[PDB]
Amino acid sequence: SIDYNNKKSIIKKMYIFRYLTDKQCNLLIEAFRTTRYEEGDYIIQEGEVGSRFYIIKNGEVEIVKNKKRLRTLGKNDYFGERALLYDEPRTASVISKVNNVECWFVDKSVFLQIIQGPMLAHLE
Repeated sequence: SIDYNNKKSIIKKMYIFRYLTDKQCNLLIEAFRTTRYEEGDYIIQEGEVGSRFYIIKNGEVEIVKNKKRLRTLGKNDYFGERALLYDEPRTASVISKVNNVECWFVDKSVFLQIIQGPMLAHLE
């Protein structure tokens, strides 16, 4: 309940999901799962092909390129959205800034199956 309503509230108001149907959105909310990181963990590694999208539940992360911090993201911020449409190398790294970081994430595998929904044929 609480975790569902939590990510529901965030997901539903996000720009990048504004075209989803309520049916799609519900599948999507249920598809997100929590993942935990400790201080200094690489959440995303620059140069790898991205396949996940992340929303910060607890904590902070930093976006890093060429060992330089580009910015800090905190609770309810999100990152990695291009991976949900494009198959391309990550342009930067994302590093867990503190212990006990928690993100909701979804893989493009799951997301695309959901976006595909309206293309699936009815019997009648």
